[PDB]
Amino acid sequence: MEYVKNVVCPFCGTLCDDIICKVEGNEIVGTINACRIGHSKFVHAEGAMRYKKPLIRKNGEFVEVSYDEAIDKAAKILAESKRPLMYGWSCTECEAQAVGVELAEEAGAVIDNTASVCHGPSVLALQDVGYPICTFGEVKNRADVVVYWGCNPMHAHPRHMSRNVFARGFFRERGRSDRTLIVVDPRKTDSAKLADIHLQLDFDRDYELLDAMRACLLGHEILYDEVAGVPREQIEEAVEVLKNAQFGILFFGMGITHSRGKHRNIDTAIMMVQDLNDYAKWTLIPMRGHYNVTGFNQVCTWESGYPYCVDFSGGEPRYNPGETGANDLLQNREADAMMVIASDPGAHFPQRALERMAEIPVIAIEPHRTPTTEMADIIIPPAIVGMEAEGTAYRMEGVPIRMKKVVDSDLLSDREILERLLEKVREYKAS
Amino acid sequence: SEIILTPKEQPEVPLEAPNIKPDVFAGKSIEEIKNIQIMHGNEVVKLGDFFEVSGEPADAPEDIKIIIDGDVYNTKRIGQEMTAGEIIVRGNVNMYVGAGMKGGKITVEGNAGSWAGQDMRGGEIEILGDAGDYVGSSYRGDWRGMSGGTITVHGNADNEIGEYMNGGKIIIKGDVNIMPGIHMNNGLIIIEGNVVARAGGEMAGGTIVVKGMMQEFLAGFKYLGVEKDIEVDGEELPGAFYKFEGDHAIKGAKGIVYAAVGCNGHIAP
Amino acid sequence: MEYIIKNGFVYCPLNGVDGEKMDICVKDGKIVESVSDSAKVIDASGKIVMPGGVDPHSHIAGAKVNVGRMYRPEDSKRDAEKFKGGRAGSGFSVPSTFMTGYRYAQMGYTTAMEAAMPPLLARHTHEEFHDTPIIDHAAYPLFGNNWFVMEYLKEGDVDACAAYASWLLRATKGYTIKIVNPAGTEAWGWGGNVHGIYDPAPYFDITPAEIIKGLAEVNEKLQLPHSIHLHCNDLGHPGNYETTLASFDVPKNIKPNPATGSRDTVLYATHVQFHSYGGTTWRDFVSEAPKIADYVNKNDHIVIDVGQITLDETTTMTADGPMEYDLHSLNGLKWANCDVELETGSGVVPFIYSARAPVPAVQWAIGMELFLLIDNPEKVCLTTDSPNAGPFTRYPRVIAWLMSNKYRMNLIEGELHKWAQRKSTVATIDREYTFSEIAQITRATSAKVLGLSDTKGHLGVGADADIAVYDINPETVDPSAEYMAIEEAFSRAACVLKDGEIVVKDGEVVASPHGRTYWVDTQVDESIYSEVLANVESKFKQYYSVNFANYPVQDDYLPKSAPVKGVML
Amino acid sequence: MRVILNTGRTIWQGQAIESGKDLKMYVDAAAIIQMNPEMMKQLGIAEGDNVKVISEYGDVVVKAVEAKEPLPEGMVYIPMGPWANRVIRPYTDSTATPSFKNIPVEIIPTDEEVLDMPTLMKVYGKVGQI
Amino acid sequence: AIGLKAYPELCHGCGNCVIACPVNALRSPEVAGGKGPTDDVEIIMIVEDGVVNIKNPDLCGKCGTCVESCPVDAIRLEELE
Ligand SMILES: Nc1nc2c(c(=O)[nH]1)N[C@H]1C(S)=C(S)[C@@H](COP(=O)(O)OP(=O)(O)OC[C@H]3O[C@@H](n4cnc5c(=O)[nH]c(N)nc54)[C@H](O)[C@@H]3O)O[C@H]1N2
Ligand SMILES: Nc1nc2c(c(=O)[nH]1)N[C@H]1C(S)=C(S)[C@@H](COP(=O)(O)OP(=O)(O)OC[C@H]3O[C@@H](n4cnc5c(=O)[nH]c(N)nc54)[C@H](O)[C@@H]3O)O[C@H]1N2
Ligand code: SF4
Ligand code: SF4
Ligand code: SF4
Ligand SMILES: [Ca+2]
Ligand SMILES: [K+]
Ligand SMILES: [K+]
Ligand SMILES: [K+]
Ligand SMILES: [K+]
Ligand SMILES: [Mg+2]
Ligand code: NA
Ligand code: NA
Ligand code: NA
Ligand SMILES: [S]
Ligand SMILES: [W+6]
Ligand SMILES: [Zn+2]
Ligand SMILES: [Zn+2]
Repeated sequence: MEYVKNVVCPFCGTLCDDIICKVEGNEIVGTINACRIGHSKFVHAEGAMRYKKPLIRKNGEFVEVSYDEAIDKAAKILAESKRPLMYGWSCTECEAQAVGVELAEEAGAVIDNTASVCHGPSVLALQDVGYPICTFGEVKNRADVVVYWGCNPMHAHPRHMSRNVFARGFFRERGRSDRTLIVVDPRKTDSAKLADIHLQLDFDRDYELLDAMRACLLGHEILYDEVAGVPREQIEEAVEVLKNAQFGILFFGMGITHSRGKHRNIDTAIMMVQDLNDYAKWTLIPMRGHYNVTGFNQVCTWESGYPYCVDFSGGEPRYNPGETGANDLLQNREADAMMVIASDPGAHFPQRALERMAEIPVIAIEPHRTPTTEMADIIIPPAIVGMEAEGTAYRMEGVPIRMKKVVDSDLLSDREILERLLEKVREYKAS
Repeated sequence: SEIILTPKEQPEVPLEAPNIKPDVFAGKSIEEIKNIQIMHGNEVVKLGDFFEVSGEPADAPEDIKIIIDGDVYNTKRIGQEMTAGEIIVRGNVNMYVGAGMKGGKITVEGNAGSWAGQDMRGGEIEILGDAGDYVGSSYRGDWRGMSGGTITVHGNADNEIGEYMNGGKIIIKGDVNIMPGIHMNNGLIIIEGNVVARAGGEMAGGTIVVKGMMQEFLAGFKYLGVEKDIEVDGEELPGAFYKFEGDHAIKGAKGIVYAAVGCNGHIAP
Repeated sequence: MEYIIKNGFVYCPLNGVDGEKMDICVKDGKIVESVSDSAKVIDASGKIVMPGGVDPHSHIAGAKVNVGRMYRPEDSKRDAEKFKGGRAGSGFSVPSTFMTGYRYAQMGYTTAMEAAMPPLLARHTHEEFHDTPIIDHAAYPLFGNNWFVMEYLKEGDVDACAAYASWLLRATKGYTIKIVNPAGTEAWGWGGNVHGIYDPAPYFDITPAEIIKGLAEVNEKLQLPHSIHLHCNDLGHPGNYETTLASFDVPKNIKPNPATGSRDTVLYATHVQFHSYGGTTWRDFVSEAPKIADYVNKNDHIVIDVGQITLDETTTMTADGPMEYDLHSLNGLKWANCDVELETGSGVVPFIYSARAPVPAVQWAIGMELFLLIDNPEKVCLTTDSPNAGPFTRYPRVIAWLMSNKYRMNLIEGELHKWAQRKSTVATIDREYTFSEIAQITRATSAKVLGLSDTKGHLGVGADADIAVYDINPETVDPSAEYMAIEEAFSRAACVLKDGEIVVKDGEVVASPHGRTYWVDTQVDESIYSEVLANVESKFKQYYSVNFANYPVQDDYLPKSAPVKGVML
Repeated sequence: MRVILNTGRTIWQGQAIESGKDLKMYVDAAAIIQMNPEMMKQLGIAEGDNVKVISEYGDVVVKAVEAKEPLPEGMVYIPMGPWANRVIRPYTDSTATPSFKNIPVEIIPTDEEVLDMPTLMKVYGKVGQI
Repeated sequence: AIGLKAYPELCHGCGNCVIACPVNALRSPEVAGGKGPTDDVEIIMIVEDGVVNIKNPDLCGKCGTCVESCPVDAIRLEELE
């Protein structure tokens, strides 16, 4: 039994880098410090399918083939397509993501990540009004007001509150006792149960509440007696708590990206945070989902100039979320082929997008059996980043941390698979 | 002079045809018009591959009338950045119709996709059917949107019509969904039907008129009273209206929202 | 491989060559005495031959740059390109990485330095440099608002601060001690700032003057190739010239001691145009560039770069967090910020510098006065704090303004606001830079002050074969009258060699090799080093959000590591 | 009855996706509808009884469970997964992001069985493309 | 008597209790600052294999801080016999 310390967890955007892996004869058999989710990713569940070989769909049944045969057929599909969609990316490392961008340029494809079903509305908002953020250590060391707006970290980023709220920092040496914890959610979540203030507002009315808070912040009267189910007097009191902070942090999630208004809910929250700086030091951090969703948007931006929904059909990059996002291309029936990497749109896209996936060729670069592999024509299994392969990942507030190779696998990495696919697509485009 | 484009079967992978405009057709023969380049996904194709072409050429764009004699539901950017002349579409269009146009006129007899008249500078767009989201909007990240022109939609439209508007006029004869006039700086938006929510959200200036019912409104607005037989940029609107100034979530906001008294009693404080 | 660049008019200020017709011989990446008869000929008759350009201050790789790219899709829509044989890219003011390398190489630049790297985000800077073709490069870690620096220097422990800086330069694979608004960005961690050089940040109780002096002493104790690189307190405020002149005097009694190179100045002051303002408010504002230029002329311990306004719609991005918030408060445009735990801060705001507006017009004139009133070009570098005062693609326009008083007067008498004439002396200056002086401020001053002049910024035997050929005939061109031909020729080089291989031909990129990463390697006393490392690891356990073992940049991030030695035992 | 469908994470759905979406534990974590005990009394059901969920966009059978995180009156919660995505609003309002949260749905008790993961995906009728 | 009792089947492995505990914080500077321990240390409880695991029950003072920190009642102070 060996203990591998300082391991990076390949699950959520908290990107914990203090994991201890328990290793017995080339197998991760246990962990220390990782939460219930992180531990479940690291260890193998008895009976779960882990593909050992690539597969191709024949006539309802699948047949095992070599990497050469599977990559050859995947390359032929991408080469012959007029509007190929290359989607997912958030659960692989930055080098594999960079090969993806080069392959999307070669194929004249649209390249897009999970941001289009997640914090893509936050990206649209930050492009219009700004992005006032800080790193986790500034929250730990300075924050006296912590807000979780439309996120449930106890279920979705399980060690986030222990690392940022209960932690004793340089100027907040009493930890939890030095901070006012605020949670904004229509449900009484397990995260709201720990709050000092729970604003249990009406669903789909965050935009209306934020309009009232901003007007009040600027010295104006609130037009109505109740907004989003919160009385006028309590809105005024919440604003005073924010104005009296020495250092405030607004953490936010899917509760405002997926609900009515989408990007405009984030836009109004950002502008409130900016204007609060005339009274108190304020910043925000989007609760980025997958451990490397942030890395894709960083890589894609630095290489092309745009973060997601990037269309290379015309050679030069073009960007239009609502036209060039994965759900737009599938639901409007524009995409004629789809390559999925390190994502599960089969499980996580709406029914209208699945109807299109049933009619077009689907390539899945995936290690496990999922709803996407049930909808796939070609399955190519890789070595898993953070367990069997190394590479950079970016934390939710942009901190880059290198993922580790803890055990060995006979499978190819995502980067290796993508480099071979790029070479074969070039050969088919030429012939 | 009329130049007739009769569409062949529209492809499932959409076409992008910004070269379909009087400015490009001016000075070209019928045979040269058939060789105009358009995009079919990741391939460059000829206009003649997807349209039959006939009619009479002309040297100046102001003397050209393009008639698309059929449905072009899967053709994007028709009339993009046109300066003069006319386009009549006897059917539907996809996204970006008349995007960035400076003059002339486009008539769509059917429906239009999102971004109809995005970044418009002048001229006229008339959609006899419904329109999508972002009618007369700005582009992602830009704080400078539509600066002139008139857009009229005879049917319904969806979200964020006149997003970051900075001049011109938008008339929706039907209903809209949410956030019309979002971040509006200047211009006039008239909605003859209903609004679901958030009219004038984060507006700094300009005017929004709602003749139907606003189901929900915003607490950042100041109520100024009832005004009767109003006049806004020459448009005469008879009847009683509740008048609001805002959105006071924005610093120095001077925007005006008028809402018909008859169906907005629940919006007045 | 062998090349001979034949019959060009050579300009090499470091070797005293001022437009002489002579041949440059190249063998396997180096400039040599001679080559064999089988050497490939590059015909440079009727053309200018210069060393490859060396940019000492640009924002091209890392976190604040990528926030600028991400949050400005409209900047990309305005300028999107697909390079034949190359990669796609976009961004007028904040270009994508492949486009960045291509655009530097097209204007004959072969080395460019990343001006402001947050240590915790160092892996991001190096990953962007991997996707930046051709140019050799380095990154400057930030030290002016660092918690370890402030607590060691508070107690006068320059020996411990030197051990911390030695570890940090190696851990981040950095090259320079960069100082931005010393103490002020820490004060911005609480929503404040510092005013002048004697005002401390909260808690730390160390003044900007003490940070500047202490870091200058650390720099020379470590025998670093470049000096401290300073962005002064009070950036962009009327009357800040007094803070600037006071800052310039702080390290004047410290003797330079570089181990590598020939630097002989203790202070490098960046984008000094933004630090040369007179008056007390905008109601009595005047240029104080003549007083700043007089100080530089009379003192021997300082090199400056100008930060020239290009009169464009651009993007501001700096590690001066409170200044960026104040800029957003003035223009109301989209504002990004990033406070980095124990280390630094940053902000990004778009900015329009219109020729017809009064403050941009005076700011343009201030930079022109600094270039033209500083007598010796050995004390000046051509910069635009790219993209802050304008994008680096405008360096050829800056060259053309310096070489032509007709181009300057056409702007002054035309669109430029009358404040450029009423509030400055620019209209009374007829001086025109020569081709030798242009070569001095674009490659010789920078290479020397950076400690790289043994191999960069010159065409002598032993130099790296980084060479630019420009389609300009100095025997027939009148640079005063033909200012648009000068601008155009410096924008699209006829030929560029990087390490003795052709990378540009007639303004087009023809090869994309990876460039080297220069960084500083230092070794201090083992006893103090061990003590500082134990303290650093103890502070990581308690106050950083990452584990100490995962903090340093791994070898995987530098494909062409080029260490430069400072002090050794 | 008419209710508002909210969807998202549970720690149990997180453990199940990382253990295996082909295991029984994924059906037990994600093919469920959380509701307040008062709503279960209105419908005349108990924990473990099946519910038919119908929206304008599709239909699904899920297992009723009592909510440990209380819901506002009239709201239900299905964890993210292919069961939830049979019925939520696909439309992106020209943003690329679907409306995964707060959709009006009709819920009634049913004796029909919950479909396992491969059987549920057969509703889309995948046709082999090679 | 009253003592510390874990219910690992209800536990999220969030670590709130581990960090909040004053005994753990005093013994481990990493824990005091919100991290899980990396240096070898003897503390009351740790998150192991994804759930809370009691290691040194004799060090517990039965203060109730961990109990307030857990929203799912997975760590309690109750009669052990
Ligand atoms: N267990 C688990 N954890 C995960 C994942 C997973 O699949 N499983 N995936 C990861 C990913 S990719 C992401 S993006 C994160 C997301 O993590 P979160 O952002 O926490 O996402 P959700 O749990 O989907 O929704 C958060 C909350 O929004 C609330 N909500 C619903 N409607 C509204 C509204 O109108 N207003 C407000 N204020 N709140 C509302 C819900 O009640 C819910 O508690 O989780 C990550 N972590
Ligand atoms: N109804 C509803 N639907 C939702 C949501 C909601 O709140 N409600 N949330 C949405 C959001 S925010 C998101 S991000 C999506 C969830 O986003 P998805 O990307 O669909 O989430 P996962 O199911 O975690 O899929 C990750 C996949 O990557 C695989 N994988 C892991 N490691 C590696 C690797 O190293 N290489 C490769 N190639 N593969 C790897 C895993 O086996 C897994 O199948 O769901 C969306 N859908
Ligand atoms: S909080 Fe997220 S990153 Fe940290 S251990 Fe749990 S799943 Fe892994
Ligand atoms: S017992 Fe409670 S507080 Fe402690 S790790 Fe488990 S869920 Fe978190
Ligand atoms: S009761 Fe007090 S001493 Fe015992 S484990 Fe909980 S917090 Fe620590
Ligand atoms: Ca916009
Ligand atoms: K697993
Ligand atoms: K950009
Ligand atoms: K000197
Ligand atoms: K409890
Ligand atoms: Mg800081
Ligand atoms: Na600094
Ligand atoms: Na003038
Ligand atoms: Na209920
Ligand atoms: S995500
Ligand atoms: W997500
Ligand atoms: Zn600077
Ligand atoms: Zn700078």
